[PDB]
This record gives sequence, structure tokens and C-alpha cells, in this order.
Amino acid sequence: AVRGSIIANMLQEHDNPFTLYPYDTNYLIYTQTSDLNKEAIASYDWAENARKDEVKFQLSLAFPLWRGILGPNSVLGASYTQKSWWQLSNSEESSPFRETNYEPQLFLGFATDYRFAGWTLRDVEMGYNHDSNGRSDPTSRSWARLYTRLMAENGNWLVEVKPWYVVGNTDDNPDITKYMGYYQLKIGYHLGDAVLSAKGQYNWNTGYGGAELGLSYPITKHVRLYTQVYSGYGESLIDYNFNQTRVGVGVMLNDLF
Ligand SMILES: CCCCCCCCO[C@@H]1O[C@H](CO)[C@@H](O)[C@H](O)[C@H]1O
Ligand SMILES: CCCCCCCCO[C@@H]1O[C@H](CO)[C@@H](O)[C@H](O)[C@H]1O
Ligand SMILES: CCCCCCCCO[C@@H]1O[C@H](CO)[C@@H](O)[C@H](O)[C@H]1O
Ligand SMILES: CCCCCCCCO[C@@H]1O[C@H](CO)[C@@H](O)[C@H](O)[C@H]1O
Ligand SMILES: CCCCCCCCO[C@@H]1O[C@H](CO)[C@@H](O)[C@H](O)[C@H]1O
Repeated sequence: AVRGSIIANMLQEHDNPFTLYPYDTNYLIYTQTSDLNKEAIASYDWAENARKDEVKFQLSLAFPLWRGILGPNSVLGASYTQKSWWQLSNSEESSPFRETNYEPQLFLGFATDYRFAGWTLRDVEMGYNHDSNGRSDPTSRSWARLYTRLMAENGNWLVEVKPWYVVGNTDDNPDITKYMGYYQLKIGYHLGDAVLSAKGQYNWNTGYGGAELGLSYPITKHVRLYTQVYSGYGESLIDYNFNQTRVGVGVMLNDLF
């Protein structure tokens, strides 16, 4: 059961306060994109010398703020997630960071046990999300969402849906919905210790969207070899309206399950 189940995991108490909880996946991979969006970041010095090969990484942690707030198997929690695109090899430019996306959340989560013809709905999570790239104009992007996260498992499968509703200011990128849509779908499949996964969003009206396929395998007890292939719009905020295909290879700690 407790395999990829975020909320139930947060409920399990740690003896050491400095032992964190994983929310999303944690990885650092060496990537190569098909197109490096220069239009958007043109304001930057290095902009011209921008290379199509960046070190991409994602950090993702959850913090239980208050267990049992709404009954047993409930938690008022927070998570922090950060994706970074880093022109590491771009030595002529002093290895700049092209983009970072800071994504903190505040939610009410529940660990559950509903049945769906084989499936079990394990997580039901409802919260506020903020995602900005901490840039001063013009390369500044930001948007906010009220969201619901639902995860269910059934054998080697995991399915998580995340519908959302936009709230707050969207001026840095008013039309962001046109590229992101109204929800995120995520599928994981366990083939032994190999984990195949897919994560995506798609605005069924505008035809815009994006996908991310992944495959990982344990290098050791805690670290995995991870291969990623992103294609489409919205890889990062600064490229939300930019299309691209990105293949990368690197290491991972936790996968979706
Ligand atoms: C975990 C391994 C990755 C190590 C990366 C080194 C830490 C550098 O840190 C990065 O510096 C950038 C420079 O402004 C910031 O934009 C990023 O937000 C920050 O993560
Ligand atoms: C929409 C609000 C999400 C539901 C979360 C509230 C947590 C309740 O918890 C649920 O209670 C059910 C009893 O009816 C049990 O059958 C489920 O296994 C249990 O997870
Ligand atoms: C299901 C409830 C989840 C608790 C979410 C924490 C929400 C606190 O988040 C708040 O949401 C407001 C939206 O009404 C925004 O205006 C505030 O800026 C934001 O801080
Ligand atoms: C638990 C099942 C819910 C899955 C979430 C999918 C809902 C996203 O559905 C979207 O809702 C929008 C709002 O009206 C519509 O404009 C879009 O056409 C529709 O795709
Ligand atoms: C989101 C990740 C993409 C999922 C595609 C993986 C398809 C899994 O495919 C499954 O493989 C099993 C073992 O070979 C078979 O027994 C099942 O019949 C088959 O559905």
C-alpha cells in the first residue's frame, strides 16, 4: 500500500525532525533540449551564448504542520517543489541559471481507502499552490491555483489526477491556461523495480499541452538511474508558451512510487 502514497507517508512520524518527507520526485539529470527559447530570456547578458544543454533538477519535500487536524489520517501540510534549468556547461558565461521555478503549497490532506474495481484511492488532497520564477520583469512569470490531488493504485499501476482553478494575479502570463489547461494527469507503472511514468497537462480546447515520460531503476537502496523525455509546452514557467523536446539522463532519489 504505502507506496507513492504521500499523505499516509507524512502521517508516519519521524524520530529525527531533520528527516524530511518527499512530496514529488527528487532528481538531477543532464539534459539536452531541441530548442532553447532565447526570445523570452533575451534580456539576459548570456542570452546569446545560451546552450541547448542544461543540468535540470527537481527538489520536492513535504512538511506536516498539524496531523489529525480534521480527524485521523488527516493532515494540514505544506510542500516545497523547485525545478531548475542550469547552464552548467556554459563556461564562457560563468555557468548561469536560466530559470528556477519555486512552487510552495499549503494543503489539507487525507489518507484514504476507497475501492474502485481493484483500485484503491489512497490520497485526497486539497490546497493552495503558488508557482513563480522569482524574476524581475520582463522575464517574470507567476500564477496561483486552488487544486485537488487524487491518487489511486491498483497492482503495478498508479494514477493521480490534479484538477485546479486559477486564482490571484496572472499578469506576468495572462494566457497561461491556454498552454497549461485545467488539470494534470500522472501515471506510474511498476515493472519490478523499474518504474515507468507519465506526467502531463493538455488544454482540450486550445490544443496546447505537454508530456513527460520517465523510466527509472535502482542504482542502490536510495538512488536510481533516471531517464526523462519531455515534449511540448510548459516545461518551465519562462517557456510556458514555448514548445520543445527535452531528453535528459541522471540520478533520482524517490520516484512516484
Ligand atoms: C542539489 C545539487 C544542485 C546544486 C546547485 C547549487 C546551488 C545553486 O543554487 C541555485 O542558484 C541559482 C542562482 O541564482 C538560483 O537561481 C537557484 O534558485 C538556486 O537553486
Ligand atoms: C472530499 C473529502 C475527502 C474525503 C476525506 C475525508 C476522510 C474520510 O475518510 C474516509 O472515510 C470513509 C468512510 O465513509 C472510509 O471508507 C475511507 O476509507 C476513509 O478514507
Ligand atoms: C481545501 C483548503 C486548503 C487550504 C488551503 C490554504 C489556502 C490559504 O491560501 C490562501 O488562499 C486564498 C484563496 O481564497 C488566497 O487569496 C490567499 O492569498 C492564499 O494565501
Ligand atoms: C475526478 C475527475 C476529475 C478530473 C478533472 C478533469 C476536469 C478538467 O476538465 C476541464 O474543465 C474545464 C472547466 O469547465 C473545461 O473548460 C475544460 O474543457 C475541461 O477539459
Ligand atoms: C505511464 C507509463 C506508461 C504505461 C505503459 C506500460 C504498459 C504496461 O502494460 C502492461 O504490461 C504487463 C506486463 O508486461 C502486462 O501483463 C499487462 O497486460 C499490460 O497492460
